[PDB]
Amino acid sequence: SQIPRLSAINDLHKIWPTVEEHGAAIIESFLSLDIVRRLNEEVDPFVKIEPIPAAKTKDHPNHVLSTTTRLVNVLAPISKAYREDVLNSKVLHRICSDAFHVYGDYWVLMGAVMELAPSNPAQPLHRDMRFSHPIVEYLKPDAPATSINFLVALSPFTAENGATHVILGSHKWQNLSNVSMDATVRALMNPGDALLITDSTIHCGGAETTGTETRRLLTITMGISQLTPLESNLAVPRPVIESLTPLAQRLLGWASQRSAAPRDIGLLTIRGNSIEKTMNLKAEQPL
Ligand SMILES: CN1C(=O)c2ccccc2NC(=O)/C1=C/c1ccc(C(F)(F)F)cc1
Ligand SMILES: [Fe+3]
Repeated sequence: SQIPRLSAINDLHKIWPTVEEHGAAIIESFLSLDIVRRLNEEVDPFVKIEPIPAAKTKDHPNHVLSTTTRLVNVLAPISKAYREDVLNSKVLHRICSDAFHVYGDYWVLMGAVMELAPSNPAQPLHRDMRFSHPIVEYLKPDAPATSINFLVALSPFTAENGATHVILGSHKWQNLSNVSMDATVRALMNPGDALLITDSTIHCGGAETTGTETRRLLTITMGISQLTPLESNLAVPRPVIESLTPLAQRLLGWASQRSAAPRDIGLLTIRGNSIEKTMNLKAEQPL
């Protein structure tokens, strides 16, 4: 039983409902080839200069990812295609709003570009958020998902190069006795395609068996504004922040946030007013 494939043009309303039911879905043409081209162009350097996840020069090292992994967050100042294009995506926001309406506003927990080197071993099956948000394990089982992950293929995802393994229906599992690699299906995709999984879906990156292929992805974690992001955008230049849209500014934490409570008092407010009003932050300016 393979992962459902969907359209970013025709079947838009069916995407969240699918993930909801299966835990995963592939969105073909999630990003256009032109956008994926510029994204790669722009992040290429940073991917090569990034050190090991657990580098010694880091005060917040990551001991979970492997040495063959390279990750780059805080992509707003690096890429114009991310901050203008991806962040304002109508396919993304439709899915996000459909998924997180019960809770309210959402934002970006992380937007990272990940490049796996050749001979990169498979990861162990895991659920996201368990190394940053321990509170996600104390949620009831029927609680609607608090975060969803968009893994966008920046290059081909194949069986030889390590295409993601997913266990379907695993987001509705409490008992992890059936966790095994045999129960998984693959996510084959071309550049621009996106696998969409929730925070409770058991998945993993596969093994790179060729020795020559480099696999790259753009991973965007979206979550409710009630949870703290993994990455901070506090040091992003104001000129860059002021060149964004309001929606892009609020996704990055440069805005106040609301919740779905009927008489919501807000998040990140300053004596009744917004972050944006208080600092008189403009939008859509040039850089
Ligand atoms: C700790 N971790 C991340 O670092 C991470 C990396 C990129 C984007 C989101 C993200 N948040 C997570 O939940 C996460 C899961 C996770 C990653 C790798 C392995 C490995 F071990 F397998 F490698 C296991 C578990
Ligand atoms: Fe993961």
